[PDB]
Amino acid sequence: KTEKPKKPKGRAYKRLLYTRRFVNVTLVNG
Amino acid sequence: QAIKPPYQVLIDTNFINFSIQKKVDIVRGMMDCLLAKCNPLITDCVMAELEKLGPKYRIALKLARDPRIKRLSCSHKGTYADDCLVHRVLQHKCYIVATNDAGLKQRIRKIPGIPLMSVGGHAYVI
Amino acid sequence: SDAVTIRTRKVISNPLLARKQFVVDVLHPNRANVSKDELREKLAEVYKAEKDAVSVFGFRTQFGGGKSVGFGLVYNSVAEAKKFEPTYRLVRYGLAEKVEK
Amino acid sequence: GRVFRYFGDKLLISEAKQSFTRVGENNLTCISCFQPRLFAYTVSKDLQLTKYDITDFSKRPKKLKYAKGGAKYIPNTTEGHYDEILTVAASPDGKYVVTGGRDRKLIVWSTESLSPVKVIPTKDRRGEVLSLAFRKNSDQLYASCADFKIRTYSINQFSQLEILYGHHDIVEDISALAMERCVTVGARDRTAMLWKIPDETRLTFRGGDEPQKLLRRWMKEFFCEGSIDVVSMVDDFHFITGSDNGNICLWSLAKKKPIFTERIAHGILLLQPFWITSLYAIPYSNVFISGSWSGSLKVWKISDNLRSFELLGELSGAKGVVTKIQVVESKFRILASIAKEHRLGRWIANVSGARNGIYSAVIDQ
Amino acid sequence: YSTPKRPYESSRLDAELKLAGEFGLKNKKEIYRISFQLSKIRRAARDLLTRDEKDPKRLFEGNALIRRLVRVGVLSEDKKKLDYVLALKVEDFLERRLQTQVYKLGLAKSVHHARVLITQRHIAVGKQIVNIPSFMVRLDSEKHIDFAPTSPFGGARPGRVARRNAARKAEASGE
Amino acid sequence: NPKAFPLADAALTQQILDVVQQAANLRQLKKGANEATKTLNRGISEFIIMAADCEPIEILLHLPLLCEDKNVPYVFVPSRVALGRACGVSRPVIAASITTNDASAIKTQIYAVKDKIETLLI
Repeated sequence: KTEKPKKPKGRAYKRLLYTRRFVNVTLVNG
Repeated sequence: QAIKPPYQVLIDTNFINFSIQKKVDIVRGMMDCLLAKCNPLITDCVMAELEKLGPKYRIALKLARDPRIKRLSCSHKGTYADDCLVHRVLQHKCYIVATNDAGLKQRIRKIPGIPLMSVGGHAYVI
Repeated sequence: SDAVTIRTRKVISNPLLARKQFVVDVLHPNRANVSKDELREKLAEVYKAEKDAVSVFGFRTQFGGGKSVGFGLVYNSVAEAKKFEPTYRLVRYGLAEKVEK
Repeated sequence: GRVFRYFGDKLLISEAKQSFTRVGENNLTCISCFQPRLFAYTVSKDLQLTKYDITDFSKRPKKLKYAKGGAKYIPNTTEGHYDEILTVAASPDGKYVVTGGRDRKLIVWSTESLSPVKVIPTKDRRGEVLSLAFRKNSDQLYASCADFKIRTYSINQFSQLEILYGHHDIVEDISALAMERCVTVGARDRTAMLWKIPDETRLTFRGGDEPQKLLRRWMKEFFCEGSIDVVSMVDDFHFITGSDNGNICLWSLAKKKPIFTERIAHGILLLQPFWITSLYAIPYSNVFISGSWSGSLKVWKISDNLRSFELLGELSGAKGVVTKIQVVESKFRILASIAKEHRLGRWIANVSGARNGIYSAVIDQ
Repeated sequence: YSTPKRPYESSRLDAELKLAGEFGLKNKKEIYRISFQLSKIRRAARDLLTRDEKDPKRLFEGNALIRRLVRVGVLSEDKKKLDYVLALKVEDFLERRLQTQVYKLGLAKSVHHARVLITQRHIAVGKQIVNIPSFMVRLDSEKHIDFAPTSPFGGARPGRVARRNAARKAEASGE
Repeated sequence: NPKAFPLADAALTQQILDVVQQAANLRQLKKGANEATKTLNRGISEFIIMAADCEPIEILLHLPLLCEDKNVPYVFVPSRVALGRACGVSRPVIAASITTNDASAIKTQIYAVKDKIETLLI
């Protein structure tokens, strides 16, 4: 057993991922 | 991705000779696994190739010249069904490729966002 | 104590049981699941007999709250409540002894 | 009950007694008259209720008592109105009369000493009172509300009964009879609905007949329905509505379509038809009175077969925006609340004879 | 429900999260089940495109199916020719969810803030408090969507954390 | 010569009044040719509604020039009174502007109205 993950659960993990995806997307297309 | 019905699809040379020799229709098969109204296309490169299979394949030619299927034109003397489509799939992002040729199929999986087909109207996503 | 407003419908004269049957409607905004005792008090003042001449039961409330519908009874006399009512309701209302066995 | 009083022919219309009173208020919104001696109650956009005695038919309404609020009653549990009062309704026992308006409250008043006996918060920022209508010989208040609601109260006990939902714009007009049902309009949704209170059901009748088809009529031989302004209930089996283009629609409870629609009534003046700004029927009769700002109350007689209606006439004694019609009897006394503008605070154009007051008209037999 | 044919495929996998990014969901189960109902309609939709014109099957089982799509609030009435039914897509059922209609109607300033406001005994549509985000509004219930009589933002109580904030002021500053 | 072109027919006029009614319900509406001109400057304006009974009419002729510069649709309506009424507003509004929002609940109605207007402009 490890105390390593602190990362959120359920809905809050999907919100952050979407924001990161949008940021990544802005660069390559722009 | 932003692709909407009615879909538009490109019928190359390898497709029709897998349709008749498995007795599955062109247009009515395309309405099956795409589940909407389909707009088939054939280019000048593909049709004039089938005149060279003429005395053994009148059957494929007399099906392709039906008003269910539409006319499409390109302007190059010497191009193929194989290479002329890849330029069509390149400069626009809203066609669907129908084929079974693996030599063409590896040129389709590289460009993202391009729908493929299968054995005669049994579709598969990108 | 929020202007209880007990509404009655379906009143039929039943003289062969010497009674009047009617559906009690209990509107209760900002008040939840009032009683069986206060209901017998507050519908006996439109018929003007007595509290123990009034029987009532039923009352599955509306979902969420604010309305309650049961089934109500009124008789002509006190002795009729001792004859025409069921034996456990009189124990429930208080008008009898339940001989446990 | 059905229509049985047949006296449209008995009305002597051409020599009806016409008179007018000027009053000390700007923009009277409504008028409500009690019949058990007869009383009258007026509210204005000058924040005032005024009580008149109208038991003497030959006289103009003389002043009994009057009450005006002010800016003291800014909060909403204050016992006074602090904005425009849009409607007023008297209780059938002659004991109370309730007012309400843009201050989004309901203040029940005593008829005797003219005192605020009750104030009720509507508890919504969009719960503006628009029309109050009492069931005949009852105390169950039907409250049209601007948050698309119908709120039902009791008067003697001052409680809340239940609320009807369903409309899509602001419920302007609601009318009722002695049974437990009412007619409502939503006044931009271009429909009307019948409301059965214990059944908790509605029957939805649809206007919005396109004038384009009427242009087909123009090939066989107009103006748009945009706002069903008023609704009135003649009997328990039929009713009527008034529109924004002169059409007055007769409706049957067995007919989804309009069983009749009258084309342009108060007329026009590209061109602009007058609005049907008032509509009041004599109960269980075949006679009803429609009013505009055009200057003449047009009165109509329902046919016996409930299929069409015909002109009784015009009464030209009332110039200005007719907001509300009251009719009492014994003979008949007609009162009309004439304001300088429309009820809803709306804009009015170039009105000849800008005046404020009460129209009276006595018709014999 | 039904699982899709391929579980991991690039142009569809990123097409998941751009649906999860706009609408703010939590499970592709809540995506797949929506496509599942759209799957069953669409097979039936192609059935009445084969049969004869003005078939009463194409009338009674066609137009009522058409009107029910107008009744749920998805098919606009201009496209009422049974040929837009094939041109339906996934987001239109997602658009009629109770969660997303809150944000469109002001009042939420997010699609994730409205998700929290569903499950905290707040906003009702009729007189029934709705606390399931997939309530599927029927287009005759839009302008009844509003804050509750109770549960502040609607008034008449400030609530257990506002009353506790009031409680702190009276005990240290006052008495 | 006409100065009142294009002027809408009946059911399109009531259709527009209903769209303006829900737009005033969703605060997505501008009131006044001053404000409408400012929205045409900021490029946020979807389309412009002008009245035909405004006296004088020549105060409202700047909006077709500015819209045709910005390629923005516009259609005259006959009443300024009803055009005021559809604002949820009890005094007349001579000209109204529709603002841009892709998060708008009423967006399909706006695209259908722009379909009718852009159909009539050609």
